[PDB]
Amino acid sequence: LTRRYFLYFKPLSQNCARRYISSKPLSVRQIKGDFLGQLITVRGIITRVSDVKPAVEVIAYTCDQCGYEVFQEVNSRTFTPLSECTSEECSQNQTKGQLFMSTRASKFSAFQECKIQELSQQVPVGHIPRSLNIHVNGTLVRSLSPGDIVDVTGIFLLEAQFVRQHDVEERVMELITSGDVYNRLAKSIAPEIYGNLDVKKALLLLLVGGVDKRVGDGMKIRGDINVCLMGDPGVAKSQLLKAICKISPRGVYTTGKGSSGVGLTAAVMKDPVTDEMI
Amino acid sequence: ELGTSNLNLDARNLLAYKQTEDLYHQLLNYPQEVISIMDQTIKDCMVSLIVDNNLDYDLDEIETKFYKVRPYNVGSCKGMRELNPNDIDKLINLKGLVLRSTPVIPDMKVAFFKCNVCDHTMAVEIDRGVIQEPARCERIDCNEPNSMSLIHNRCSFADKQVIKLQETPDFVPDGQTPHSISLCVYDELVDSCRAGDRIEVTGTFRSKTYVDVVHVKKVSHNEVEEVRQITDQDLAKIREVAAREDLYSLLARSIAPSIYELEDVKKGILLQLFGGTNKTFTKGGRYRGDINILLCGDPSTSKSQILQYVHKITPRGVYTSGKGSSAVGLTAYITRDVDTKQLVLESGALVLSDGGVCCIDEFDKMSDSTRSVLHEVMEQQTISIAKAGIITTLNARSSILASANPIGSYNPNLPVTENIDLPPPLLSRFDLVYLVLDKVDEKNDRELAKHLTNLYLEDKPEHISQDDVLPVEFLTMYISYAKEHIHPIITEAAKTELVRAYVGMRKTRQLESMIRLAEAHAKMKLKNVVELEDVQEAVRLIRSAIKRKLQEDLSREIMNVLKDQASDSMSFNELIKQINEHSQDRVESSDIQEALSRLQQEDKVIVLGEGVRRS
Amino acid sequence: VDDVTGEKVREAFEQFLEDFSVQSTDTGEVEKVYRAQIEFMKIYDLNTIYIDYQHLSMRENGALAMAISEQYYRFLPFLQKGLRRVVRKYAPERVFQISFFNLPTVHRIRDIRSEKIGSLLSISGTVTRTSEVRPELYKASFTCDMCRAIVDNVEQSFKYTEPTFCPNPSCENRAFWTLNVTRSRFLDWQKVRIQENANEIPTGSMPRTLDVILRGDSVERAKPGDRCKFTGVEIVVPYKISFLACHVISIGDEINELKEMVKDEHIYDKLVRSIAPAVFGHEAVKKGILLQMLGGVHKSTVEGIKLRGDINICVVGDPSTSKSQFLKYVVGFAPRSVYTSGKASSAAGLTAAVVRDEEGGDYTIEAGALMLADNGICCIDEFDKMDISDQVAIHEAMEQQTISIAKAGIHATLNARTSILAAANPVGGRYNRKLSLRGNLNMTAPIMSRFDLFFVILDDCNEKIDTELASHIVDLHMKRDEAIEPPFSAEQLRRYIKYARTFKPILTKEARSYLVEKYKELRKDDAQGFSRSSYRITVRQLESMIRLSEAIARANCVDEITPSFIAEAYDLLRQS
Amino acid sequence: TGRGSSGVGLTAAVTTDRETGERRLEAGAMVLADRGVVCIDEFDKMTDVDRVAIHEVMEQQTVTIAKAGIHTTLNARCSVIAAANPVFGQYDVNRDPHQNIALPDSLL
Repeated sequence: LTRRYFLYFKPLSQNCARRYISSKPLSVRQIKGDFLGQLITVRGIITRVSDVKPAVEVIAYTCDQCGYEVFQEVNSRTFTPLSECTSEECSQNQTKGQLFMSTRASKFSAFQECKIQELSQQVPVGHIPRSLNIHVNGTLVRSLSPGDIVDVTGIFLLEAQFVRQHDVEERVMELITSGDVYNRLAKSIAPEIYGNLDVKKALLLLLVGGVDKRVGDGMKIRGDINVCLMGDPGVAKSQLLKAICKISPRGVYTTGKGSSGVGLTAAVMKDPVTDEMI
Repeated sequence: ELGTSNLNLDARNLLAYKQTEDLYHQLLNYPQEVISIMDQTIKDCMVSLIVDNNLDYDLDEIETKFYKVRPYNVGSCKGMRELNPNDIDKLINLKGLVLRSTPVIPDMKVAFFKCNVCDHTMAVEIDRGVIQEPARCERIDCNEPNSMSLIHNRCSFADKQVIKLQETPDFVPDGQTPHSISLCVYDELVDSCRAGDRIEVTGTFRSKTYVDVVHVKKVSHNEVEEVRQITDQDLAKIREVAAREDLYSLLARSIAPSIYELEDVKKGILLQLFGGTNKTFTKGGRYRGDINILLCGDPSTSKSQILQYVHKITPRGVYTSGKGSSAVGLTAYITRDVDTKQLVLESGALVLSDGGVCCIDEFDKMSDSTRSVLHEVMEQQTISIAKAGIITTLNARSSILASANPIGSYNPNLPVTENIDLPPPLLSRFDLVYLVLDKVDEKNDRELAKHLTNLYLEDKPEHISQDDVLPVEFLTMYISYAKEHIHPIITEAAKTELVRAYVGMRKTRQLESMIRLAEAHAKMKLKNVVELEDVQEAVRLIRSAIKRKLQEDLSREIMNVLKDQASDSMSFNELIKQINEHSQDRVESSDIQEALSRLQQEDKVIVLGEGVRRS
Repeated sequence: VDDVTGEKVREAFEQFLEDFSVQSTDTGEVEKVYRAQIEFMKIYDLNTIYIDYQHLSMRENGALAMAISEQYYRFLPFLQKGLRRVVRKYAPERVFQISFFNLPTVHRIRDIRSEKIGSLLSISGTVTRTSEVRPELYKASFTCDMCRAIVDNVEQSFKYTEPTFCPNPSCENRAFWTLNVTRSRFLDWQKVRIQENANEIPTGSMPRTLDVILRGDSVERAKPGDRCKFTGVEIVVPYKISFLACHVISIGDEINELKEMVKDEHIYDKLVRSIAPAVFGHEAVKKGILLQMLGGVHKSTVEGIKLRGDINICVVGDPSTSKSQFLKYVVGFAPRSVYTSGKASSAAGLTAAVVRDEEGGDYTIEAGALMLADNGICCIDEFDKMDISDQVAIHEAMEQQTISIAKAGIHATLNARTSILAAANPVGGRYNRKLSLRGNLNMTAPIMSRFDLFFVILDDCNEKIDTELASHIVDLHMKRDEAIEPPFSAEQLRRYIKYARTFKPILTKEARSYLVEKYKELRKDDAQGFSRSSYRITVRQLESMIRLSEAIARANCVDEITPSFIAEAYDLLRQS
Repeated sequence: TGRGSSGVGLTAAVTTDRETGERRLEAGAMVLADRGVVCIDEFDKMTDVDRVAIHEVMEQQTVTIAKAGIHTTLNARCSVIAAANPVFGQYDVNRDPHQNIALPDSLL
């Protein structure tokens, strides 16, 4: 009741783990069920976030007859109003006078729900990236802006405590030393089709991206390429598209009609579990 | 003596006083208790003032009268963003503008209960939002246990009203968007605050969160900040940079250093955001210094850049685009708010941007039904809605910045009034047009490519400061000082050069545009009196901003084959046939198709049928 | 506390209605006319009486009126029971309606607070929309759950009610009785929309509207699109604060200045240059605009049909002129003036479109510029870009003075008298002197007709008046210049317009004998014409100069018109 | 029959159960036969939802579903036998063979 501060935790890194486990990057498919109550560090994108709302922790009731203000503690999503007086003066009395609520002495918390999603290359073959719910409270309430990758460390009831955001040389030098690196990397991707080295060579330059330029005066230009494939039927088109989305990370296959109108923009929808406008 | 029970109290006086420093630090956390005990103490000190002097019967009404206190002199805050949960039930102040006033809802302070079988009445009152409903009778005539009934048409109510408020603090953090707070007024303060005014408001922050208003300030020896604060050294730098000769181009170079020259276009948007002079009469007249601009010509140049840059300069404006903004999105509309599940009304597209500029792209692809509202805001600057639920004329003080495209894909062989596919009149009512055509050649586009790769020469533009270019923060301060400190008058001395500037376009909308252009020329360079040289450049501006064989033969032939047809229709075929029939000037049947389309659409001639041609 | 006060106020109201008979012969002493009013309605049995509040304010030194005035809803059945007892004792299917009128204070819609809930109030404003008439429940026949017994239940005009106990002790339940409509009692109920007047709107505020309910025989009297004054009770609706009206009415040094302004001789010359001080030149357009504000007699007949006694004014010419400035002046000066842009209009929109309400999907009729501001100037900018439907609706509104609306089964026609200020432009914009007005205006002959005067404005390069026009334009561009200033303000011009409006002159025989020769002289120009002449001359131009004659008679404030003042109207018709 | 499926099509459907107080999955058809054959008559009366479903399970030879509380992929290599009728009712050699089919080119 007199808590001026807010207590939070953070786990140890892998560098302190090798130097004499508890904090492993966990998937939502790697939850198994039995980890309900362990501190877990989950990695993933954030698609759904909610607004900051004040959730009460303890309800303060005041009386004019006795003066002893009482405090009850809520734990669930809902509660009931304690209209009956449970003070230390009304027990030894015939009168059981009315009680009122105080929105000032009651302790609140900045509650916010969020939906963490499974990472694209961490999902198995054929499976879809299912979601999970994270319930945050306090000062961590503004550390989650949608459209990013995050590592969330918290207990699993998800009550987050701390958030953060973002042999190999032999593998790159043996790819370099063979000679004609550009043409080898061009003809290496998607070899189940015939020819078209130029189109897929520009697809190689498309997925490598380019350089984002900032003038440092409030103006940002694109450092990206956008490629059109206009063609007649008979030659394969979905295979090159599927190979580009399978090789490159975070590749999402779309369509023309269907739920595409709501599949390209935010779509308002009611949420039943918490009952709100998400 | 006049019956005003309200008392306006300044808390700053309680702050500077030697004895009450413990009272100002006690009312900021608990206002509900101190207002309730202040109502008793003000009545006690007033009756102490009554008993000190000889008086008539004034105690017969003040014994039951109630008096309250409205504290407003408190320091500023950062809106709703700084309102953390430790600031609940504390006093707070918000500065902004209100947008929507709901109808008055009643709140049941009391309630009647009647025993429907024996008819004894009981009045109950409110207590922290609960109304105890008595179960059975208790009198001596109706002792039996039976159900009561609630009556309300005989119970007094009090006024309540929820008001939408668009907040804007003195300082805003990076990434913050403007917020819409739902405030709620009570009795004796209803219909005093309504949409359209800059309102300072103060009250108690509650929790969904809201603010329970204790005072409003409809009006504004104090240090209350009105405009963006400047110092004396910055004012001296403004006066020293305003005395130079090249300032007229310096600003036009400093408004956008990432692009090219665009002297007429950049000079026009510079004086468009300078505004001009807005003068009115006492009761029935108003005039605003304003220019509505349009851009047309060759594509793929800095047009959208400008359309975004100005949205990043003005504090009020919307980026409306093409067919995605209809008439229900351009003024105001009703909405069923699912929040309170009530029919609220909300202003969009032209009343959200009341002040500043408004940017429209793809003017030619816009529909004809929504062109009628911009036909009124061209020079009338008003919105007159007459529909179901609303008959309201309102302010549309903003200026439009529209980017358009010509027909096809530019053609100098066709006139300017037919190439951009729109009405001449409405366009005659346009204050400023801009031919932003490229007309590609040598020793120009080479410098264009060189300037675009000169910032690609280095990885970071740290070397942007050693040139004649003012910074953005000095520019907006100079512009905000000049827009609110200079009211220039257009004297009679510039009469003679205006008449002759009008007759050159005549050999009233152009005259109304050029006087606002000349007063904006007077708005710059710190001038209070307009000068004779200032209109010269203005006219050069509108003369440089705007800088037949085909159709003739066409019609000619059409006439011919008509004549030779005994006036019957000319065929598509025969048309094409005689028209290529001459080797000289090569009328390609496609070009033919096009010009034909033009005349017909120009309504000069009529053609029908996909497979045939009609004269 | 009002259970014993209601019988006392019922006794006081019936003593007020019983102690006052009629002794009104020879305009002597006064006493109220209520008993003869009941004796007159005895034959017709409508029972929709009218009681003046000013006539009720004299008893108990006004204290009876002040006690009834705050507790009106709590004293209303006692008042109707006292009225029922006095008509049961003075006279031998029974509905009653008590209406109060003529309040000494007129309250606006912005001064309504919650302190007057249940009290009576006078609300003035303008009606925006009207709904259909509907049968209101009154009393219903409820049947029990087991008894199947009829109960005649009386509603209390609030919401669907329900009994509590069955009268027959065969049951004592409180479950849902079922409603029955055979032994039920229906009537007319209407819900209209009242809104804030244009002369009392605050600066920057919105004209807030509200819905007012109405019962009895006060329905089907309020015409849509007129200034109205209601008297009723403030009743809350689940909440919202609505109103219930019982009375309907169709409302809507000074003489030392007026008598000084009617005794001179140069008033009309300052009037033609003071009706539009912001426009340089164009005295003919100013003459037609000044004579188009006030008309003549419309009931000049012996058959029984009203005629078109109004002046239609239409302006044409090249663009970028000052002809829209008059359009911006009329609406800023005339109180009975509605302006429309033309392109943002339609047929239904101009007069009365229909919009749905979801409570029962029911329709309500929104008005418009058309059929508003009666005996005023309706000004339509851009008359040639309108459709065919609104222009034939304008022609149907000009062929007959009434307008008919047939929608959703209901047919309603209403009186309308407006003067059209039509601003038009050519098909090419530039006015060519090559041909007639018909091919350049591009509109058909019946909508081109019923127009009293056409104003054609052509411009060219004439430096001597052009330099003066440009100097006037640049001299106007300053803070409230004296150059624009008229010889006299609008302060006496508004009361002069009203004083000339209530004049009603009568033409003479010498004027008619000169008028027949003037019509022969005007029709003689049609012979060997095709020069200057541009249109046909028939009865309509004769009617236009006849209507301009009484307008110039009213402007010069003469009761009997001389042909010398009609000679200026003949010259005005010759100038066009 | 190609028209009349209670779910969203043949492959599956969502249901609510008060036993568990939750939502379960119902398997209407194509997910039952995993190696056999399925026959759809009146192919032109079949809506676009099942058309999008057979666009995905044709060469894919499987299916995938992500719904409120589940994400998964199923394997079902079946063979389809579709029978259709034209929209004109009759067809002859002189009419064009593309518009008489009343189906998109992707389904061809």
